[PDB]
Amino acid sequence: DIQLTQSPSSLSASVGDRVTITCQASQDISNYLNWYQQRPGKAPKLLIYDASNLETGVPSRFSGSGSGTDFTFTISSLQPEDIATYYCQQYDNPPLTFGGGTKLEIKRTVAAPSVFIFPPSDEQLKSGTASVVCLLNNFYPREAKVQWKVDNAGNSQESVTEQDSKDSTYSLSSTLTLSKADYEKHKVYACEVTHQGLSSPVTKSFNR
Amino acid sequence: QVQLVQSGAEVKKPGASVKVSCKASGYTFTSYYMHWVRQAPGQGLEWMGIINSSGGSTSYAQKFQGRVTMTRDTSTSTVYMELSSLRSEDTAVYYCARPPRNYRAEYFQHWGQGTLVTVSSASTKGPSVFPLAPSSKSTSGGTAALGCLVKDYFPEPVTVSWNSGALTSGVHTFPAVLQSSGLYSLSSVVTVPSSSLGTQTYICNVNHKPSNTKVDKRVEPK
Repeated sequence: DIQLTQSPSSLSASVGDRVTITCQASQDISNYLNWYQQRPGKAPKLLIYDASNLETGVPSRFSGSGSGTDFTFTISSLQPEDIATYYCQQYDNPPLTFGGGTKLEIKRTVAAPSVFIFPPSDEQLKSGTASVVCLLNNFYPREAKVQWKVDNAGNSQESVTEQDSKDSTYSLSSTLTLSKADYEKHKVYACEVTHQGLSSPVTKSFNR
Repeated sequence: QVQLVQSGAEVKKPGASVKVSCKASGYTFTSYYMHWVRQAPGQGLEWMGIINSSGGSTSYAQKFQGRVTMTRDTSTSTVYMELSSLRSEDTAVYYCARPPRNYRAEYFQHWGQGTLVTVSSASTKGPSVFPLAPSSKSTSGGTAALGCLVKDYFPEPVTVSWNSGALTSGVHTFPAVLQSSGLYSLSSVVTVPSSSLGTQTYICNVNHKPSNTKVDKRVEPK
């Protein structure tokens, strides 16, 4: 098979930056090389075909060049909606093969999380389980810490969205699950958030 | 416009088979090849094979030889990809994709929306949908956060919308986490003007196609 080697694996650039990604084929594939864009949650989308032709309807800021074994893909003016994983694909010789992908993130200004806390609903308590939800909304960069303090101090789970196409931020959902009895027992439920945007950890809490 | 509408997600036991459909519209079915490409969670793209809508002759990548079968019904403009003797690492989103007219040009101009096939012994459970109600403790200077928690469900995925698709700004639907119980839980949240809480109704529309669950829950302030 023809392997495709893509580089870099991932990159972060600022809106307006010129961005170039490379593909290398393990052997000569002439110009039978395509580029696709896979935005979060979406199927891939053809941007460039036959090394350099711009698919119809694709913004003019996308370009590609090369022939033989070395190809490049360029975004001339990086836009926030360009957050995605980009893939090359050859069709010189079956099986059609893809590169490993280049993850393109936007570098933007530091943004501290907006922290919100949600007590379990009445419906869920009727069912004998309580889930407490801590939301860290619209923050940058991605590294964030959440510590659960139940009555001012093991079974929480976290989940981070992909970078938001609009404002280039991330969001994080943390859920602490408890039996109804263990929930009814304690009184103060807090999540303490640490993040580079904060001059100090923010604790957001409620009293049962 | 060209549309490739793919069949719904489903779970299959190891050793069983899946048949994924792809109904095409907005173009002359028989003038185009159809390809299939799969993607395992958090991984790259893998070509499976190609079928000629005209005649139905097929060619498959070596690694699926002996377990993939591609067919097509020209009277319903539908393409089928069946994967037999399923294994864990067949868990993937499967895509149909069509290239342009040939009059060799194998770049995929149009994609289906994908079908998550999950290979597991576990059984399908629909979700419980609980509201994450807007409180003073989900308010931030005139911005309030509400949402709903889609808990205990299998397999993936669920789709969440808000007010039947009317409310799109400020919405984050988080990746599902796999609980210790072997089930998935997910949350969807949206930020709105605090002004809106008394005047506007917010309803999250959860849909779990594998279990045929469709819930519409109004989220109201505490």
